[PDB]
Amino acid sequence: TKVSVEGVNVEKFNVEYFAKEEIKAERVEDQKVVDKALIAEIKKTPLLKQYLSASFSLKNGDKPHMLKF
Amino acid sequence: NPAKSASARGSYLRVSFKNTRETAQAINGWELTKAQKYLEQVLDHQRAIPFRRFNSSIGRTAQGKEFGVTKARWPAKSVKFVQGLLQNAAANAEAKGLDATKLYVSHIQVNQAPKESSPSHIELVVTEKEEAVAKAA
Amino acid sequence: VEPVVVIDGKGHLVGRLASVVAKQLLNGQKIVVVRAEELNISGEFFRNKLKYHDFLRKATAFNKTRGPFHFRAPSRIFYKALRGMVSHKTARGKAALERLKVFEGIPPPYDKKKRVVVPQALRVLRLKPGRKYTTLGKLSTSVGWKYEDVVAKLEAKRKVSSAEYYAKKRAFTKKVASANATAAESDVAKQLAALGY
Amino acid sequence: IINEDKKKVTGLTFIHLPEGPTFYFKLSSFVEHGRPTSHIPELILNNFQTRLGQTVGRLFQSILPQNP
Amino acid sequence: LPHPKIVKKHTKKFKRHHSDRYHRVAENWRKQKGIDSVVRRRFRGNISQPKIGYGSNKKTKFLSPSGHKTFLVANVKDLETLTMHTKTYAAEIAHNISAKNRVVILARAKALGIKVTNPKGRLAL
Amino acid sequence: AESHRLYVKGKHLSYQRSKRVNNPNVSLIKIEGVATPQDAQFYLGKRIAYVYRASKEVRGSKIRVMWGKVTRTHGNSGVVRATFRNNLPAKTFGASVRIFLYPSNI
RNA sequence: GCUCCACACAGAUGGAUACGAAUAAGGCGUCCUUGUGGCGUCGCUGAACCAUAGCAGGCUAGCAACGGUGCACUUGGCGGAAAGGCCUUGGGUGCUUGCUGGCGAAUUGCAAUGCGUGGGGAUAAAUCAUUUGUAUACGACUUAGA
RNA sequence: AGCGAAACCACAGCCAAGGGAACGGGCUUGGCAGAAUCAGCGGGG
RNA sequence: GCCCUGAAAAUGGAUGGCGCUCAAGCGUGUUACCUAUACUCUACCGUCAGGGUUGAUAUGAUGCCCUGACGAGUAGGCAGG
RNA sequence: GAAAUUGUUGAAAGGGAAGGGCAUUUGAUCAGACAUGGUGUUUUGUGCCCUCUGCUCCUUGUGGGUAGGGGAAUCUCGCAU
Repeated sequence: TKVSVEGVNVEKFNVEYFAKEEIKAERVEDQKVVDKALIAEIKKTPLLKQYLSASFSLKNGDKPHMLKF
Repeated sequence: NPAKSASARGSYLRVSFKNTRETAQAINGWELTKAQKYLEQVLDHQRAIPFRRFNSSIGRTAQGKEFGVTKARWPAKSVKFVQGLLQNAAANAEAKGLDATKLYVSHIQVNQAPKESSPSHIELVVTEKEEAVAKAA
Repeated sequence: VEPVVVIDGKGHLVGRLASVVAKQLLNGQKIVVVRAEELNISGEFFRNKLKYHDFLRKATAFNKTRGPFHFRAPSRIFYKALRGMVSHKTARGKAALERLKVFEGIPPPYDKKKRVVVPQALRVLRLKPGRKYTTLGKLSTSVGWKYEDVVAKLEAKRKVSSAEYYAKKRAFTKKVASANATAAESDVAKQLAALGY
Repeated sequence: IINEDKKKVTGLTFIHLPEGPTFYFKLSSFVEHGRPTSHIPELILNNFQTRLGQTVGRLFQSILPQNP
Repeated sequence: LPHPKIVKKHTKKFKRHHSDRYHRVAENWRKQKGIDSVVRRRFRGNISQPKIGYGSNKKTKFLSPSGHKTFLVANVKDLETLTMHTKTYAAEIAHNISAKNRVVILARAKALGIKVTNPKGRLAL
Repeated sequence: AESHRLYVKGKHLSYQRSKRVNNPNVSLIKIEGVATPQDAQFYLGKRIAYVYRASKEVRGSKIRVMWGKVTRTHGNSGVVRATFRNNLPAKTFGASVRIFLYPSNI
């Protein structure tokens, strides 16, 4: 399952974006820019907003050499 | 705590080693009064000594049933030495100013001596049994 | 898989069954065998009845009592059979036949709970159709086991009290298989099918 | 201030902060059945005729509570 | 030092046959000599005997866990020979050197940069 | 809600052996549902953990672990070869070993 | 055991998911002429079934159902093979992902699972010692005694 | 109740079968095996 | 060809055991797999052989290297500790 | 003041044998830095620094030891802040 990603500006973040030398108020501003520019595209497809919020697990009889992802 | 215990050694004792090992171990960890009384009872053939290691050809008696053994005997000379000791230890403690009523043979121990003779050292050690306690809210 | 695999002899081949029941404990697999008496074997009867007594004679000399004890009761018959392919004697062994349990009949708490079988070991499915094949029950008896009946009788009971059960269930389902049927064909459903379900 | 040489506690210092009469000690013993309450414990001191003594007496009187 | 990873080859002690059964026969290795002996004929299951293959990698030989070669220093002159090999040798102060003398060998080695393999020897705080 | 399982539950069968001489470095693992060498190839080189409680608490948890890799297959049944850091104990022959899904090829 | 003090703390990780008998036969559904009866249909693997979304599963707003389910209670019934469980009635209280919401998750920094003691007190009994002999190498056994 | 040796001592001591060589006592495959101890035979080595 | 018979006793008894019968037996064929101190490859030890190395080498030329092969062993021989 | 050997205590193991080798687990236990910088700049303050004046030991310039003053507004030459 692929989404639309082309609406997103991502080029701000590289390696150096992740140094540390209580959460930085700069970092949370980039969250919401990405997220709101993303939510839109997830809302198109049915159940995807719900699909993402859930946790993947293995269930009895899921043999993962058989399984398709 | 050494401020709580009184010891009493006896050495180069012309007693059968093997019998002593027994009467000692028999009495190991007893309240001094119940202990001393018991050695009177072995003397009167009321109770017998549970021989355990050095015990081949000891004639089975019911008195053994008190402990968990079938074999048991009444040995005079051994015990004669051991209550001789206990009596001493008691008196040591009274010089040290203790409570004799709480007393107990914490550690007794017997090992051979030089030699044919077969002599043996004994060291028993008696202690106050510490209790007495309270709290608040 | 399942923590306890209550098996069920009823048409298996003492051997084979065993073997596998075996491996499975060795590989840490709590089993439990039932209806031992309805275990089977290979060959006529008047055989197993030998390939046994012989076994019987065995026993010890100077002191008969100390020796190869000849158990009668099925269960055990079959036990042996098995405690015979498991290095019994060694932690890992004992540690097994530790994991085992072989009742004749099918007493609680197992009555109430699904069992199963072990292909790779049913008369029907291994013995060239129509060939001599013995059936413990007799074979026990024939040589001591004093109960064949108790089991038997105090059986029929079970079967009953169950089937009865059944019903009540068969009745139940039906209803479902009916509800689902009707409330089946409405969208939602449909969809599923597409995916498959 | 407590110190360790080897894996055992040994030295123990008591400095009074301005001015500063300052001691240092060698613990020998240490061990571990009481399980004490949160009530504040009573002091007792024994044998101190010497003036150097009732300076160490004069230490602990201070360094432990005068609440009890 | 960026030393090579030191391979130990054989970490168990080479005990002597039967040094376990009898209290007279000692843990100090000695070859077996009877021609009916199994050890000498290296039957399976029986104790491993020292052969030349267990020999250590010549690059890593003598090297302790620190990746330094042990070296015994008696006095403060003998230490100052390693003035040049701090990266390679470790000043083991020798066992008989006193308390009063040691504290002086530790002064220098700390200053020179020699890693002493055995400090806290006799010394307290 | 019921499952948090992100691993396949296999059992620890043996050390690779002979009739006579076992090498304890190569632990043999059965994995759940795997039947062939083909199905096993998938699991090759995923990390295994053997997990167990011990008596004493160590890092705020009584619950210790060993780690290791599926390395190659073994016969046809899908029994697989596996090497741990410290070898697995033998006393654990026929115990559960949690086989994981990193590293993915998928 | 009850009571008072003092201390001490062979491998779970969604579900063992209940007919019996036969296998040159069987389920399951339906009509009854109630049968070794007819018509329909299934099987060729559990690859199923049932559960399964929420901080390892939070805090709050409604809609639609009148159900699902958890928990101590309560009514009645069943289970003796190793019953030591399995159902049901009534109410209370949670939860509901059946439907739609509104908030929180970060920094854990790119992997390293995340119920006994040692003394007391009260009271049940056994043993020793005594007595008897149906017993006896010694034990053990049998008796009797507030 | 006391006193109190010596000879002796590689080590242990359950059966059944197999272990080629008038070799079975440790091995192989089984049967099995619960601590502790006293009294018999005249039983075998 | 397979099968029964084609005699052998005497302490209980052994395809090694359990057990096996459209085999887990016999005959044959095909593939898959299991594992030795065997073979291949890499590192390491040591030994032997061949060599390099001085108007001197960022370590004792009785040094410091380069290449290759080899490694059971009693009496016995030689050598280093 | 060794070893055999003996007692006591604590831990552990023990269904007709124990000790040994390969490998790990658990239990108890032992280690586990008087490590604390490095570099590049910037205030100052000092000296073996600059500079004024010297004194002395010896062998060849490519020398060694050590006084008296002054000065940082040049100087990182060293060393402390």
